[PDB]
Amino acid sequence: MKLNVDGLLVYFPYDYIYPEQFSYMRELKRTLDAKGHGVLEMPSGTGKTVSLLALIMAYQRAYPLEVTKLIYCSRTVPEIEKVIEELRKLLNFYEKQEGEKLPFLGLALSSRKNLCIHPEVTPLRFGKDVDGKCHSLTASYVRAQYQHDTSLPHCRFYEEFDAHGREVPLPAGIYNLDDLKALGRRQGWCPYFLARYSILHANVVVYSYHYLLDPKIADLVSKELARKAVVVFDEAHNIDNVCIDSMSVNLTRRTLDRCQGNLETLQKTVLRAEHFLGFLRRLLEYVKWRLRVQHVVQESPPAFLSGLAQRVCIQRKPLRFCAERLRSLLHTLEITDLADFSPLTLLANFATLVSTYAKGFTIIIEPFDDRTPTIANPILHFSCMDASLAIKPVFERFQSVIITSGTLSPLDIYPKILDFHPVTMATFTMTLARVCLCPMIIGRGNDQVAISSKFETREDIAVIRNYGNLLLEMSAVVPDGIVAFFTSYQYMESTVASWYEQGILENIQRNKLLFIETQDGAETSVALEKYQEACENGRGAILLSVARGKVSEGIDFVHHYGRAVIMFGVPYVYTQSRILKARLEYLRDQFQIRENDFLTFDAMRHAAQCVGRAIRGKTDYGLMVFADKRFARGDKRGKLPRWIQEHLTDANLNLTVDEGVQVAKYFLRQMAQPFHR
Amino acid sequence: TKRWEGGYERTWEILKEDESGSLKATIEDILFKAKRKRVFEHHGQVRLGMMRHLYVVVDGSRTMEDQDLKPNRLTCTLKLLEYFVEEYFDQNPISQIGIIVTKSKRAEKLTELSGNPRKHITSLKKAVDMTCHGEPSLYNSLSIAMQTLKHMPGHTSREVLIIFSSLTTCDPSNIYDLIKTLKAAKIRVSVIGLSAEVRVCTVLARETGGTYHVILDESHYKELLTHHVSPPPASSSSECSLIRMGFPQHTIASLSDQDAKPSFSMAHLDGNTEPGLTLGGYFCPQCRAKYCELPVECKICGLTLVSAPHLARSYHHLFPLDAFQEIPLEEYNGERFCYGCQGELKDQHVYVCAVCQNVFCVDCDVFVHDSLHCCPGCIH
DNA sequence: AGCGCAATCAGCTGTGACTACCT
DNA sequence: AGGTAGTCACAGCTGATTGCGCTG
Ligand code: SF4
Ligand SMILES: [Zn+2]
Ligand SMILES: [Zn+2]
Ligand SMILES: [Zn+2]
Repeated sequence: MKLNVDGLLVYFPYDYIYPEQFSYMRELKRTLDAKGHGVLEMPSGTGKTVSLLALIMAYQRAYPLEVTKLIYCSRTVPEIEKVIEELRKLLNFYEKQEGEKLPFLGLALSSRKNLCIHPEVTPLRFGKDVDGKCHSLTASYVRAQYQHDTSLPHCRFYEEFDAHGREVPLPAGIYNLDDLKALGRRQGWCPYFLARYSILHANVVVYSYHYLLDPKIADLVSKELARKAVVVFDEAHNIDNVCIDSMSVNLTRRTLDRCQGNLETLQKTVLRAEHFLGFLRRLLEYVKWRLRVQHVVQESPPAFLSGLAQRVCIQRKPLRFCAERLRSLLHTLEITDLADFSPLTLLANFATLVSTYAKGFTIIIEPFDDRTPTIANPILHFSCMDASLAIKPVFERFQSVIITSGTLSPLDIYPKILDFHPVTMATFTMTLARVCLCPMIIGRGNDQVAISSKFETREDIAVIRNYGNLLLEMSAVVPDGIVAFFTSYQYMESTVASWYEQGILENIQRNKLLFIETQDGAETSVALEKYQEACENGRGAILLSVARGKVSEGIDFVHHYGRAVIMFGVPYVYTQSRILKARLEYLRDQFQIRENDFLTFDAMRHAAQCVGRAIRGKTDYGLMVFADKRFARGDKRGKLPRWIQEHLTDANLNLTVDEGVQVAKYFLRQMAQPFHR
Repeated sequence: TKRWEGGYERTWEILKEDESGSLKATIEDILFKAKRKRVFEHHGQVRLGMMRHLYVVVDGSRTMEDQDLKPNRLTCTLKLLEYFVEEYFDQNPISQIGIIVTKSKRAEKLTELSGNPRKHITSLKKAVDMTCHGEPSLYNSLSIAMQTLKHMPGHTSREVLIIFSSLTTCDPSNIYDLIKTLKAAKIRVSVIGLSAEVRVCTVLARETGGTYHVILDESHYKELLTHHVSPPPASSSSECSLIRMGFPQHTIASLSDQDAKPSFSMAHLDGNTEPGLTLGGYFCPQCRAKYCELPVECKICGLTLVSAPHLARSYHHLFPLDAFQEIPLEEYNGERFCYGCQGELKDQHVYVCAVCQNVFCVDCDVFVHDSLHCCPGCIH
């Protein structure tokens, strides 16, 4: 229906609008009228996207001049496809409610592997070689030699798109990635090239974070698209981590071995301009000098260039030219493929980063390995320390950057973690006919001994027995699915080993099946599949995993999957490896951020992010427990999102295992009754 | 706007006076209006039914030892099951009840599918002192129920009731295939949970057409069982659904006559103690076998022995009595004596039957429509 | 051994009835 | 010989002190 905002009417596919959605629309309209950025926090993954798109379309219709381009950067490809299909549903609703079409174009962007039609590159699973093969098949030299019609195998989609697809536009009709591929294959055009041509003449477009956070591709994909545009980062609770990883590179023995292997081939090709031919040869030994040095750590972000200009005595000026040399010398050398060549490009990227970015970074060398620390492994990584650098080139190029996710409880730390000027300070807590979640914090066990996962008490037998008892008698009350997140893989395996040693793991087995998530991707996928198939029937299952793992955020536990989420201790990141402590010191001496406050913020952010995936949809319900007394302290509860705070009553903040089980039983019994709409 | 934010209601404005004392007439009207508070139907719901072959599955796992329902789940479940069996046999004359107990990943057929209530109640009382161990197996119980009910006639409604206390079930094979087979066999499955909602039970109930519910307390448990007592609606006419059953007259033997022949009861012959060798009882009309309890299907010739009054008690639903035409006393130019109670007609309204055009007062009309279910005049 | 949340004491007040002193 | 303000018991609140815990 038509929702009447204070100064506009907006069509919405769903007749009924929840108060949270209405308040969200009010706040977003206020921000758009304020011409400023903002941060938002909503508890529903679904229903936020439709409201966002509806308000965006209404604002564009009312003010075509104020807003011209929309960006909906998300985390992965499933989010892209679901937002595209939701936009398609919205457009279908608008067509069926209005009767006339509109000249609005919406496309989804992804990598070369996602959008390609050649059968010679699809079967392979090399993401770093598909771009190189695509460049080799079609490039400037390919276009130049196509005039003579050279008899050689090459891609021909571009050779038809440049002569037929650069004239006919697509004013109307939003196209999904599969639709783009179908159009490209029926018209003999490359989907990527037609997307590149049609982004200029487009209304909305969605892609991943890496196309804006990484400077090496943001300029190519967004240079003069729109001076005044709206960008939104949905599910951006970990925006700082990806921003840090944007300017983070790693070096090891394999990388330098590959570089020394391929430099001989490069020299052989060259001997068949001179400013870099001799420049590239002696760069390897400077970094291999650290390989032979048996030292713990060396830190010198400003003095790294000074040290480089002593052993080899090279000026700082030529370092910045690597970026412009990459696009020039390589295309003249006619590289056959990017295989066995990416480390050379990453070395140039590292050199450019250290030459240009040296104010808020640090160089760390880590000669440590898991289970084999000191054999041969000096690991050099240019770890980023400030999250503002990856977010600067978007705040100054846009007007209403919005950070929204399901876990953004502290709105006073994000504006200081990254340079930001919020004007919203807005949070929304969902309301339903009944409370769909039962958050509670379990402290001491039945023996009145705290189950805190403190480092000095990790090896304690009493706390391990209490954790096992909690998981056992909890598994008898919540049916068809329990998700348990541990602090780390080492703690998880040490706890399950102790459970196996005692006669307690058998009692858990006879209630629900035990599934352990490991680092292997195929093993994790098959374990998830069998966990789902066990949850489908009445057998029940337990999913044991780690809070900081690829399975914590890779999947969503929709209703009847994972009715209970258990947090075994506060998930604290490893303070070792001398990487976290550098960031802690940088935030201490730069943003005046307390180290304890930042650690608690990260721990609670991860805990809330991994515990809020059990509530997807109004009808969905789930049980949330926190098996640590440290959660009971106010400084950690206050970091939980507002949609969980009001449901966490003061009655259950330190209750034992038995009373937690009783509360879970009452909640589950009272949540099985029919409800209304 | 709001209903209560407008004008305050004045309910006392109904009464009025014209001759200073008509309040007696008003209260007489109020007293007359107080009567006729029913719709002239004791049930007003389903007026018919169908032969139900219901199987009741009871969980026998360790979860039945939980003290959610005092004293434990098993005792309350069995007491409410005895009540349910009694009420179900009261409201279903030719129905049958089977009881299955699942324990240690296996299902035991506690009682055969039959219409004797006493046998089921005795079996439940015996099972009160069972041992709760292991885990339930929905697959085995459903397989046993399907195997028993596959050969039953199509016209009978085949139903399974599952009392699932434990939240975990062990299936030796895939259960969704069994659910598809049950759906193809048109077997209705209903589940009453005790702890919380289980996905497999919801899927089973939705696919087989049954209902899945979760107990809040003992009163809610009894309400759910009482709802399950009611028969389902029956189609107009499917096929030649009939059944050969006898009506054994309760012929007792008196020694005053020379035909006083004592006989042992077949039902009592299976008891450990001395069977009741009473003078008489219910003799089978086909093979002259002697039985004491009814309705019990004959063991020898297979004839179903039912009691005619039990079948006849539901005949008033087939032929309900049409409501009498309400007529004011002044407009009725006839006799002023009620045909049922011979009392003088002094009420403002007189009810006249549409068939015989007789005179009935308010009380007699209510009695005829509610209890008698027949017009006394139409009988003559 | 510096912060910060939480346990703890002081001061005032409500509710109810019991009790000492004197016009 | 009669009646009202202290007074005790038991509870509440808010306003500070002040004392134990605080990261793999
Ligand atoms: S130009 Fe397009 S179709 Fe051809 S190889 Fe590259 S991505 Fe694939
Ligand atoms: Zn017989
Ligand atoms: Zn009468
Ligand atoms: Zn009549």
